[PDB]
Amino acid sequence: TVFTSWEEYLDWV
Amino acid sequence: CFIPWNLQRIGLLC
Amino acid sequence: TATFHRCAKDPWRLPGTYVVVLKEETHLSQSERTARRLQAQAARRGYLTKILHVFHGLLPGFLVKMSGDLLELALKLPHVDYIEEDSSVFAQGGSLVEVYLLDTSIQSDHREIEGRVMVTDFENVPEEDSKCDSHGTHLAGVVSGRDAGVAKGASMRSLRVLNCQGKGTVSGTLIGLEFIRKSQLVQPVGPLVVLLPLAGGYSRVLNAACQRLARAGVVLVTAAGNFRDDACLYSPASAPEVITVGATNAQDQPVTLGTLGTNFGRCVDLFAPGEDIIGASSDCSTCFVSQSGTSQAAAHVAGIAAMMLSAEPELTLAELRQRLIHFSAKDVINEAWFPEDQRVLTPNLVAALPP
Ligand SMILES: [Ca+2]
Repeated sequence: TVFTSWEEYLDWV
Repeated sequence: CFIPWNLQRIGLLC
Repeated sequence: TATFHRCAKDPWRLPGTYVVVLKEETHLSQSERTARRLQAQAARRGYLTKILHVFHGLLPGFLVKMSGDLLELALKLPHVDYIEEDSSVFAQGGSLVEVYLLDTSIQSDHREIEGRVMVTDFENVPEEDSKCDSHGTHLAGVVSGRDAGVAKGASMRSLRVLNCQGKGTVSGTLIGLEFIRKSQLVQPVGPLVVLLPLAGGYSRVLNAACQRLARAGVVLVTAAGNFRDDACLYSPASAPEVITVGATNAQDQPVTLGTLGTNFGRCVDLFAPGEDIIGASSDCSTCFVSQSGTSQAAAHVAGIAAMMLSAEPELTLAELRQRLIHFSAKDVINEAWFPEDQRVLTPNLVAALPP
């Protein structure tokens, strides 16, 4: 998965 | 605070 | 006398291109003359030759595009130490230090590394048989990234030695390592960290250049390779004075990469996180992707070294290596993943910054 932002990655993880 | 596992493993803090 | 060597991995050989390495103290004038002599002797025998490059700085010699028929003659030339057929290489705090990266092209304008990476004018890539810069952008993000980097204070210099498919050459890499050495002589700076997140089969010439750069005071960090094999059969992983890094995961297990995984053995110096490593994706300017491999593992160590040298700038290579080993987590890796006889030989070390 490619996250569009660092925040997107933080919510996901 | 969240820190990616690999940065935690090598001793980085957040 | 003089010997010939070619990659033991038959599909990785590049016939028709040869690195003629001359004796240690051979001058560039002597080297240029030896290459001209070769072209003259070959012309006499009906052979067309082309000199692609003339090495000086780390290693004396030249790169020649010619028929392999000419090797017996080429081995008889003066000052010739050894000749090697070209072969393929494949993609696998800290503010006083410059981190050099020899990899794919990188997306410099990525918010994660923008301002931290200086894209040099260096490019030496074999022809191809967002995607071009996926490998390099991620690794540059691992070393110095704004949100997900190891050494955020580190500045980086990037060289392109891997093409859009992550394929390079031994010759290409040699010229890149020579370029680094030349850049340092022209404009000296502080301690240099050279990241080599690539691997090919055992290369006498690539190992020789790596040892010359290491003796010159440069720190070299490399991927152990992703072939679930002994790292001593791979280059630059087998070069002894380099820091050869294996990959471990969150569960303290050596990494599995498809049907393969991390390399191991007496040539690996230590291991580092190389599975599910969040870092910069070159898909967009603010994109992030998780990647795995010994390349990722090596990028962590390049970050830990970049920080250790910035805190202690006078550390010698030997002293820096003892610091890396001293600060590693000890005996946490599952040795049972490694082949039986490789267990006592593989260092059970996971890289870590000083607390
Ligand atoms: Ca070593």
